[PDB]
Amino acid sequence: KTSRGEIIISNDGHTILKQMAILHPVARMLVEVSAAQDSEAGDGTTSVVILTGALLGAAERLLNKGIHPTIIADSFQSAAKRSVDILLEMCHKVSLSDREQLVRAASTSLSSKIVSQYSSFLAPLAVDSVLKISDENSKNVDLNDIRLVKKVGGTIDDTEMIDGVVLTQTAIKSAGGPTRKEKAKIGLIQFQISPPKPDTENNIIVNDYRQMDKILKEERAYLLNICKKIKKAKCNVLLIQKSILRDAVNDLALHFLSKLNIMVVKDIEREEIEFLSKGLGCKPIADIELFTEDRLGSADLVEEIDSDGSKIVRVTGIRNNNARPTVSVVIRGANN
Amino acid sequence: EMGRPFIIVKDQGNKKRQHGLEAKKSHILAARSVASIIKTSLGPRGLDKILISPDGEITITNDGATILSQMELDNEIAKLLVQLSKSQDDEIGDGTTGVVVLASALLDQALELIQKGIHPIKIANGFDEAAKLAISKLEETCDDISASNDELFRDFLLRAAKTSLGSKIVSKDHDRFAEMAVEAVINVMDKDRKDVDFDLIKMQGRVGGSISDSKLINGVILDKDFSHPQMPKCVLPKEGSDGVKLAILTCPFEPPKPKTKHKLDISSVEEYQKLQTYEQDKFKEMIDDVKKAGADVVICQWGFDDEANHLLLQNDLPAVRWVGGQELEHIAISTNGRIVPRFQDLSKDKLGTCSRIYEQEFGTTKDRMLIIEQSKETKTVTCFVRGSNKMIVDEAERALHDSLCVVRNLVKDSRVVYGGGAAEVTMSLAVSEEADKQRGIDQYAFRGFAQALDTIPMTLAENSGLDPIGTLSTLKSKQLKEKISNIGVDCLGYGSNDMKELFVVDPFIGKKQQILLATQLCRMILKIDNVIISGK
Amino acid sequence: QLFNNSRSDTLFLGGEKISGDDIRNQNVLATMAVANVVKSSLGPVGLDKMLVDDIGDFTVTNDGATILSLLDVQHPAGKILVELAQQQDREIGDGTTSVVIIASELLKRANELVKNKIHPTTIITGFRVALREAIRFINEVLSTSVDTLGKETLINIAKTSMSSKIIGADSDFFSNMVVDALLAVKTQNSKGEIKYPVKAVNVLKAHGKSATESLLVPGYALNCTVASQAMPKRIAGGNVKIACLDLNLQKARMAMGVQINIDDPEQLEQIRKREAGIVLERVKKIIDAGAQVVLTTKGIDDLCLKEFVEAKIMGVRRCKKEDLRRIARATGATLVSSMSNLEGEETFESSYLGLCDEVVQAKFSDDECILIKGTSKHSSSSIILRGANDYSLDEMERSLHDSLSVVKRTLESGNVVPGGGCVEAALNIYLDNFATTVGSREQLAIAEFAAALLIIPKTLAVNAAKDSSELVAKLRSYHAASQMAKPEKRRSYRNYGLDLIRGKIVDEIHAGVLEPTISKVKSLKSALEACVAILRIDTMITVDPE
Amino acid sequence: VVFMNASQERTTGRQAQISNITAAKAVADVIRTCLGPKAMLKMLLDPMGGLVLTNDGHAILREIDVAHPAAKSMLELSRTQDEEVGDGTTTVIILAGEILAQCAPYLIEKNIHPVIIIQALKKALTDALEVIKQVSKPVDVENDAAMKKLIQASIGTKYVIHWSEKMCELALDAVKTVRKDLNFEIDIKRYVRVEKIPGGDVLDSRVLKGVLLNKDVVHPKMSRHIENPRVVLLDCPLEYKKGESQTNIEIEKEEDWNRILQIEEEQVQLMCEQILAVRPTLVITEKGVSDLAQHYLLKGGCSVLRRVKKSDNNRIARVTGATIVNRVEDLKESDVGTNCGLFKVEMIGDEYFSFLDNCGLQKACTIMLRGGSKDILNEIDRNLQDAMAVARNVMLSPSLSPGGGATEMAVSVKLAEKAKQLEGIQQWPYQAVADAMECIPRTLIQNAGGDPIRLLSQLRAKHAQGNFTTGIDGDKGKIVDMVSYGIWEPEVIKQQSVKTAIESACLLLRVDDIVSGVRK
Ligand SMILES: Nc1ncnc2c1ncn2[C@@H]1O[C@H](COP(=O)(O)OP(=O)(O)O)[C@@H](O)[C@H]1O
Ligand SMILES: Nc1ncnc2c1ncn2[C@@H]1O[C@H](COP(=O)(O)OP(=O)(O)O)[C@@H](O)[C@H]1O
Ligand SMILES: Nc1ncnc2c1ncn2[C@@H]1O[C@H](COP(=O)(O)OP(=O)(O)O)[C@@H](O)[C@H]1O
Ligand SMILES: [Mg+2]
Ligand SMILES: [Mg+2]
Ligand SMILES: [Mg+2]
Ligand SMILES: [Mg+2]
Repeated sequence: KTSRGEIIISNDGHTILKQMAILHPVARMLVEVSAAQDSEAGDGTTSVVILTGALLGAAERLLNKGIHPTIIADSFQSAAKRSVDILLEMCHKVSLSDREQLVRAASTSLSSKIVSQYSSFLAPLAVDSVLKISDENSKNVDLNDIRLVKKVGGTIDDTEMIDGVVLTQTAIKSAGGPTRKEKAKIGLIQFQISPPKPDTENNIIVNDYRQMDKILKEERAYLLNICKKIKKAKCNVLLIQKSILRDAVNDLALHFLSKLNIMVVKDIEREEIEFLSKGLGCKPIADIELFTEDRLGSADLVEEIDSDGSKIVRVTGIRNNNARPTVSVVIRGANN
Repeated sequence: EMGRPFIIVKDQGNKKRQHGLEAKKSHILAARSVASIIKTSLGPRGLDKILISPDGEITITNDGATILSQMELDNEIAKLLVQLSKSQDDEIGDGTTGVVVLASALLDQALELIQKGIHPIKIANGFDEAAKLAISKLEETCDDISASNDELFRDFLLRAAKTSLGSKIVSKDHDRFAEMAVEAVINVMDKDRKDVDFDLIKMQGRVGGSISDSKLINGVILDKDFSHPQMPKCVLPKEGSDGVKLAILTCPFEPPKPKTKHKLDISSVEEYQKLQTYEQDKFKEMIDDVKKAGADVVICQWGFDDEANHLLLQNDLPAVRWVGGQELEHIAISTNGRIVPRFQDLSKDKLGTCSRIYEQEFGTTKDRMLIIEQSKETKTVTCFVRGSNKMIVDEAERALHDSLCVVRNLVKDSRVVYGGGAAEVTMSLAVSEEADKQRGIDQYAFRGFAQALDTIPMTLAENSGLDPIGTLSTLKSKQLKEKISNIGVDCLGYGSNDMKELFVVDPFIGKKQQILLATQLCRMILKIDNVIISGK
Repeated sequence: QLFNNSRSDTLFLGGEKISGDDIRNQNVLATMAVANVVKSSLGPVGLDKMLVDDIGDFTVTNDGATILSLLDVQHPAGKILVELAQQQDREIGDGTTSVVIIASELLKRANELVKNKIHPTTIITGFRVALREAIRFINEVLSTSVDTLGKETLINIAKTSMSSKIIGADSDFFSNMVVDALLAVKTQNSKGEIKYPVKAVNVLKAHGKSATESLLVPGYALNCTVASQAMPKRIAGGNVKIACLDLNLQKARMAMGVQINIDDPEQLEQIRKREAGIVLERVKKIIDAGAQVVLTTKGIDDLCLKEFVEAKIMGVRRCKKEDLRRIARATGATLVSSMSNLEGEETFESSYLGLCDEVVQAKFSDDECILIKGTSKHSSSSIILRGANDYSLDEMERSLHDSLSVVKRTLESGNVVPGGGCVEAALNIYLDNFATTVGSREQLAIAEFAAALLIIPKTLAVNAAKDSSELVAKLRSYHAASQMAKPEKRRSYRNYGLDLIRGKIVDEIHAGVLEPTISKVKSLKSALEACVAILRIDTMITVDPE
Repeated sequence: VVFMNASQERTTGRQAQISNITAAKAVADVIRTCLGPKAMLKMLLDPMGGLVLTNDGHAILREIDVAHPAAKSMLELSRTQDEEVGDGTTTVIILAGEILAQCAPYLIEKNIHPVIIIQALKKALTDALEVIKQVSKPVDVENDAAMKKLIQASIGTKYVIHWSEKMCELALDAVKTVRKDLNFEIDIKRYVRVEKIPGGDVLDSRVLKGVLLNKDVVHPKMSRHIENPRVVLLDCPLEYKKGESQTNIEIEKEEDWNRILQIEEEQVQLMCEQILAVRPTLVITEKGVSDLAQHYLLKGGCSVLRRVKKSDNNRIARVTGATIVNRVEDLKESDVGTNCGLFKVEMIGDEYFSFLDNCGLQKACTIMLRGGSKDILNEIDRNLQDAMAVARNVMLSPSLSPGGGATEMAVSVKLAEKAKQLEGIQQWPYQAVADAMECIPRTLIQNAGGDPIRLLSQLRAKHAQGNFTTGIDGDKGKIVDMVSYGIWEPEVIKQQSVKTAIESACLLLRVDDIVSGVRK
């Protein structure tokens, strides 16, 4: 139980040592030991802490026997380097993709995790996620392409790989015209949809009552001309950045998009564009003039399924098929 | 909780409970804190420690029994080690610092076995069986020195004396201390060389002078001087004499009065005049009974009135006043006299006999002390110690006291061993050899007991600035090549690791108790699970 | 328990860390402290409880969903059942009382299993292997929704949910209201899949009369007050047009942050007159369209009120956004956020107006509500509850809310199971012979899992102030003989449960007590995950706040 | 840990049932002296300092702060009777408090489960409504002489019984004015206006159809007496309107600033010309009026009233028939008030009062009550609302039931015959309602100074003879029938009193635990 009230139940020894505040100066160094184990290999953070404490216990009796500490430290480094070559002869190389070696090693690495009983369908899940990215140079295999989305409610048995990009945030639903979209082109809007304003302070002076009649019509005409170019490219799905500085949506804009049955989802993270652009195969559109059909991708089904109070927006299939794909997995569970 | 206060025992929140591995770790570390303190003072290269009392008095000693006695502790496990060294000093009186190091060494090897999943009783069962195998092995190696005559028997007493005198302050005079400690037992002892009485030897310290002034005086040393000091200080016997005819009296000099409260009613002047003559007739009668008996120095427990100051001065009879009751028992033993309860029972056969009675000036003022000497071998030997510091005069008492505890243990027949770490190494390899034959679950129990015995020789190498690894490996390789057990650690570095050439000798009864007190105490500590400590 | 442990010896932590069996002992006491509440509220013989906020207000809540929500529990493991009771409302909507008692009993009996030194992984596996066979056994013993010629189901489905509630004696009257309310609000999606939008039925709070006289409204009832008193209170005639607008009818400032600068003073008045004239342009298109009722999300300025009275139009202001969406679909109107189309011109089309039979505003006990009945496009329903006070209707509001979720599960999945301890008792005999096959250390874990489910049927008899043994001992006689009943219907021995009123064992099918099958699957899986997470906690670490 | 921070300790079992029954009985025990024509009065002290002295049941309960949570549910029961009907609030608590008092020796003694009792309370509630329906007789709702005796039912207890002959004429014409044909009369208290004017005499009063305003005239020349008044309601203030856009004018030429003030005077004159198009005699607005718009209306003889209450404008539109229009451009002759007459401002030292007299069926009336003091005048206001509430249920349904102890005992006799025929576990809780209906007729005797032992003993013997009209006199305590004296009360009052008591008893018997400390 943390100081702010958050309670974390973790099997991993890194989170156990990180969330726990130790008053002893040297005992906190074990927290960063599991950090190096989790950053490089990612597995064995609990064992490396036990091995560190075991070597200190073996070296504790060596201090009273008249051995200098540097001799003890230089002896462990010489023994650790020799222990590396011991494991190099015993290990066996494996094929690029093998369902027998990868699945059995993934379920074994789970060990005491709560998912060990759920490891039946979860072991092929982690294997098939990495197999989508293959290289002969043995790159670190960045995990940014693998997105694990957490949803409150349900059971872990319902966890399965999604065939396409999943959206964490829900639809605007203010207009809520389209219920479900089939064979839609998902768009990406990096700009703001609103009545025309500069990004800096401006002034509008009205010297005649007839001028206000043109203002209300032209403010809606700007939002109308944006919907015209979208309809010509047959883009039924739009995604807009948060845009805390300038309003991203408007009641007049959502009404124009409701007539064309265009689904729009806002409040999207800025760092998630790389997952949206590579996963859906859609080039972001930052300008109404740069908007075209070539930058738009293809999606079979874009829908929002409300199940047991948990609302989620999922996309099924990507027809782009660019160089490398992405992995999308939705996580469900009873307790947060 | 259901919403109501749940209290099983009074002072709920005051008392705490310890259980599991955390309860065992706190007990081992409590002994390691006591061990590392005692390990520094172990061996002749050790160092003393200052003991500050709550009243302001200070004490400087390396003795594990004295350090822990005045030590104020909190944890009860460290308090159990206090009575461990107290058990060693009360009975044997030697090896108080070795029982603490050996006991904590058993607990250090037991903590490693507990982490491996061994039940604590299985650990205690292995130490009990390994303790009897080490004692039976060393008992066969030692030899009986009782075949030697009284001339060589004195040499063995000088050997074990110089060893116990080391490691303590004022160790430069140990050559003369070893000679004076043996002569006390030579004078006071049974004719069969058995069951010598230790209570006949008294330890009397004196603050002043230098340590070179310490010498043996057979007799009684009292803090009281001669009453009415118009008499000569040094009393000399008559030309011909059987002795000085020392007199001891527990009755003060007074006219006879009933023990019960009495009322003497004088109804006339004639009855009052008879009391005047009756008064002086008793003081004249009491001084004549001593002169007719031939006695010279008169000792009174309660003293006497100033009337007898000049009365005993006319007859040249020395007298002392306000002598303690415990000192009166010490006087009759030295002079072989008998305490006379009253003048009617006073006879010449009950008078004591000593060589000379005299007093010393000591320092400038200080106080006047009486000294008695004997003309032949007697049953009383009083130790006389001097020093330039109050701390030196104090520690030298228990330094020679522990030296006398080693000699009286040698009075017991057919127990001798050689010290210097040679005993622990011999008993260590005998236990490790049985571990290979037994195997089983107890195989690791004999290993922990063998590694604990080697801690004492390795501790001796730490205070001497040596390599505990190279020293222990040499001792173990020597016992495997040859059967001689006399090779041990040398902290004085005179060479010749053989203990026979270095003369170092220790009592076997002292070394046997070190294993028994350490093994049997760890058996109780390992059984402790729930620790309930109330708040002060 | 006993004496507190020492504080961080050689451990050097700023908080409190306790290890050993003291954590699992306090974890059981955390679930047992919150269970003793939910326990006495289980079953038709259960009794309501009253929670006080110390501010003078009291809350009567029978089920443990809101009870655990209101009660503040700072214990880390105690918050699991608090979130579990709040969870059970999300998936099934009913069973918050049974899921907490079962999950607390799974941990209670497992406290003696760890004293055996049995590792939790053996305990967890014993509960999971027994659960996999339990879910399959429930699917074998389910009954079809066909039954006799007539329905004779949905009426009995609601009577089970009405139990344990104050309206349980009136369940015969409320049975027909819940069934007719859900069938009217049904929708269609996923190309033929029927959906049931729970909460679409409006629950109104009224005082006076009695709960037995509560009338089911054949349509939607909007809770709000009339804009102006000069408007007609009742609108009759067929084809009543209703306008739902999300746009502000009040006069608003020009743009947002601009500034109006006027040079010629002759235009000072003409510019201001246009600001008030643009607002009434949208009202003129509504009056010419023939809209009888104008529903507006936000308020209505006095400029728009004079046009509604002269045209005999009922204006309504301060409408909830979620309320108007249900009015649009029911009446057939289209929600209008603003007046515009693809063309540059601005006009109002008559297709955006809905149709219904009648619009009337009813006022009972200070509660004013507009009754919209006879929706042609899509039917709707509303329930007006009548009781002692508002807090007496607060329990009646959640009583009918749980009944809507139970009927939804029976229509989607026609598989139902009888209530009264039928499922909990049947799983015991099935798992007794199954544990003997596996054996080893998992035989005791499965045996304790079957005995842990006995807390539900035993709680029924304890809260009824009757003898529990004679009811449970006779209960097992039918279930123990049901597994050995053997093929040949003459089988019987199954679907029997406790009758708490008469103190006898009768068939639950003829008694009219049924429960959805999916309610048993989601309850046992959710109650196990709460026990698995607790059995896996060796050490609790509490860090003091900074 | 402490686990639950809210009432970790719990009180459950019979201890929670006794605390719920004892506190519920204490609510009814204080109002026992408030029942009957001889009933006393109760004074209440609020933290604000206002003193409320009345015998009404609801007015006593809502102004008392009860720390007992379950007893607070008893406080809201009178609100159910007051909002739905308004008469019979005292008998609800006395009946509901007696039920739990009679139902107490069951869970403790007979060990009967509450739900078993609830099933008996619901069956006894259905049979009680049938007995009340049988003893009820229909009467003519259009008879003015018959409705005067029905209003005296609630007046006999109140202090206004001395003026009852005058008070019935005030409440009769008030309900008949606001009612209209449409759910039948659909009369509402919001259309009836009761104005409290300190001083005067209670014997002298009249029902005035119109709106009585305390605002004075805005100009001295304004005529305070008009033969044929014409009322035009305007929500827009006559002051110069300012745009909310915060328009800032940049003045350059010297004639621009002088023109702005002139245009402000031209529009105010223009708005007056739009009003003078229909030539109204009176002007009434709910906002302030500028001093410039006053002069332009002096030529047309338009009397202006400013800062009129918002709800009063809706009551002016009912009597005068005018239509409320915010803009002056939409004013038409049809929107001008018609048929109104007798406009006069009477001079009183305290405040200026304006009178209106009427000649689309919804109307309004303003009752002027003149008391001896402000606090007594607050009592007549409460007594007048309860008097008009009796005439509501008479016009809603023709059914009329006896009162004064006849209806309560008529149900208890029918419950005694069916109880012996049940022969089951529900027989004991079914007899609790029969003894619970006896508290109301027993209280009438205790407050009258008679002997309840001998009167109630012979009272039950009369109901066995086949007549349900035997009541209990409030003065002499005679057993004479209520047909002779004429006590009759609407059946709705008797039904709402029994229904609320049964629904409330089932709520408190289901509470097995009381916990606090939640702090939501
Ligand atoms: N001069 C010495 N030469 C070799 N060993 C010695 C000498 N003095 C002491 N020792 C060893 O040191 C150990 C501890 O002796 P010491 O500290 O003097 O008294 P204690 O035995 O009471 O601790 C003994 O077991 C003895 O074998
Ligand atoms: N009429 C009845 N007879 C016997 N048992 C019933 C009856 N109604 C409900 N039960 C039992 O009471 C339990 C709880 O039912 P219910 O009150 O609907 O859920 P909850 O207690 O979660 O609100 C169910 O498991 C059911 O078996
Ligand atoms: N003169 C009377 N004789 C007999 N009964 C009376 C008399 N006056 C009033 N009552 C009864 O006393 C009751 C008191 O009525 P009231 O105080 O107005 O409200 P509540 O009935 O709530 O107390 C009435 O129901 C009426 O039947
Ligand atoms: Mg792992
Ligand atoms: Mg010694
Ligand atoms: Mg339920
Ligand atoms: Mg009344």
